[PDB]
Amino acid sequence: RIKKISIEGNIAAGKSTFVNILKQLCEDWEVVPEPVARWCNVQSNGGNVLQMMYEKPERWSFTFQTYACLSRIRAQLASLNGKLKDAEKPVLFFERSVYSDRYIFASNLYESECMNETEWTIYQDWHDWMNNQFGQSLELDGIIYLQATPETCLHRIYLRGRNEEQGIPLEYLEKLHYKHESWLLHRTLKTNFDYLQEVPILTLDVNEDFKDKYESLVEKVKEFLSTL
Amino acid sequence: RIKKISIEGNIAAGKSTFVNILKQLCEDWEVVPEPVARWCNVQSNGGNVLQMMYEKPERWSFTFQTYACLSRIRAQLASLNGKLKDAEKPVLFFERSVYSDRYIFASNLYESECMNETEWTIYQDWHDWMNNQFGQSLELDGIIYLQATPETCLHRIYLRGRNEEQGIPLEYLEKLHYKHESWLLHRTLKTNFDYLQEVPILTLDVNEDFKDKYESLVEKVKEFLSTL
Ligand SMILES: O=c1ccn([C@@H]2O[C@H](COP(=O)(O)OP(=O)(O)O)[C@@H](O)[C@H]2O)c(=O)[nH]1
Ligand SMILES: O=c1ccn([C@@H]2O[C@H](COP(=O)(O)OP(=O)(O)O)[C@@H](O)[C@H]2O)c(=O)[nH]1
Ligand SMILES: Nc1ncnc2c1ncn2[C@H]1C[C@H](O)[C@@H](COP(=O)(O)O)O1
Ligand SMILES: Nc1ncnc2c1ncn2[C@H]1C[C@H](O)[C@@H](COP(=O)(O)O)O1
Ligand SMILES: [Mg+2]
Ligand SMILES: [Mg+2]
Repeated sequence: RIKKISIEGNIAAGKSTFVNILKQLCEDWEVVPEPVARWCNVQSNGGNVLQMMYEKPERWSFTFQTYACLSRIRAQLASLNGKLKDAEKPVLFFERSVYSDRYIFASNLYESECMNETEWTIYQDWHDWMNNQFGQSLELDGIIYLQATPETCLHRIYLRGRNEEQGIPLEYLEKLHYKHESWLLHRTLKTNFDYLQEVPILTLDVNEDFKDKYESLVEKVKEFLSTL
Repeated sequence: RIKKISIEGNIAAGKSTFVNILKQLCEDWEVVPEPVARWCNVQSNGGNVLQMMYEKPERWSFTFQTYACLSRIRAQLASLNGKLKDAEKPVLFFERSVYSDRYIFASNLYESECMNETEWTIYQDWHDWMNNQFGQSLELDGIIYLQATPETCLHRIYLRGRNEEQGIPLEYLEKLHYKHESWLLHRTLKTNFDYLQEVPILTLDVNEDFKDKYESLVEKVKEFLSTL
């Protein structure tokens, strides 16, 4: 029914900022923000599991990573039943997908030895079965990679200001950067979701500053969306 | 269209042993064993998360408890599509239910301070949403409580021999015992699944030794099943 485009990018790269500009350029375009809000206040003041991961990764990576992906699957499946389901030409933009959760972050945490074998095995096993029960619904129809130097991201991470991610070193932002390049740019990163190989991928260089000048980016999106 | 009976009990109380006797008393009765096998070898050589929980509970309780319940939901939903779905009067016996996972074990681990607030909150939140997406399918039609002194269980735990659970002290078996008594016997334990209040519950005293003498128990089950 509804066309589901995913907005991939690094940390503080600028998805939200970007999609918010898109969101108000048509009432047939609804966004599904990353449930970061709830990751910072686990509830049904509760605990801030995002911070726990940052403070002691070798201990909370699993928990966080699991919770983070679930919360997303829900949030997205949820939006699929919004009043958007009625309009003529609907488009639902996702702030990051279950794919980048597992293949970019979880994956990298594992490689960073922050998830023992068992944790990574369980994580994958779960992640697989998860997208096999609600897969159909969330399959993407396109992906928009907001590319940006890990330097820029490190900078924007500071401009944003979330106190949890203020300790993030460039090394980290870098490792995640390559993970994106490898998957969405060079397409050398293999997943376990065959259909992802035949998915359109628009790559925009958001290193500049689209707060003001963004006319360009926008046109390339209308462009890209037509071809779907 | 299949009647789902749950066989509740303590550790090494005798569900398996018992249900195996039931299993071969009619070809319209299929069992769904606890996926313990896989808990002892994640991705079937891997890791043994059951043991991890026992060695360092304050660290692996969450992971284990989460995995254990998921693995069950799958295992059970899976069996609901077996060739049993065809026979005339079908009955599917579950070795423990998602209810006892959360309300007996997870719950007790939390109270034993083996799950910090955050872990317990996330665990519940997840568990709730889980039985709200696949609830319908797994609702029980009856429960059979195999009652037995924590002493007997401690003994049978030794007869069985799983090296992971050889360190279990009576105190533990005891705590879990009361949790069962409170829920299935005195019914004073409140859950978050309204329908469980109106569920038939047969209680059998398996403290003796049904390996041989079990004619009795069996009749009480045929009896109980008729009333459903
Ligand atoms: O051209 C730009 C684009 C973004 N930002 C900053 O990017 C931050 C938001 O980063 P964001 O949360 O959008 O990263 P995301 O959550 O989308 O991945 C905002 O505070 C903006 O100040 C900026 O200063 N100039
Ligand atoms: O009357 C009995 C019933 C059972 N068992 C022992 O119980 C063990 C199995 O315990 P079980 O695995 O059935 O506990 P469950 O997994 O059903 O909760 C077997 O090795 C039997 O030797 C026994 O000795 N006498
Ligand atoms: N999948 C996953 N695993 C681990 N940590 C994550 C994940 N997604 C987001 N985050 C965390 C890490 C960053 O501090 C922040 C980025 O939010 P963002 O909107 O992406 O800039 O949230
Ligand atoms: N829900 C749950 N939480 C934690 N540990 C569990 C759970 N279920 C089984 N087990 C473990 C604990 C015992 O050593 C054994 C009991 O298997 P059994 O067939 O139950 O006698 O398996
Ligand atoms: Mg955001
Ligand atoms: Mg058993």
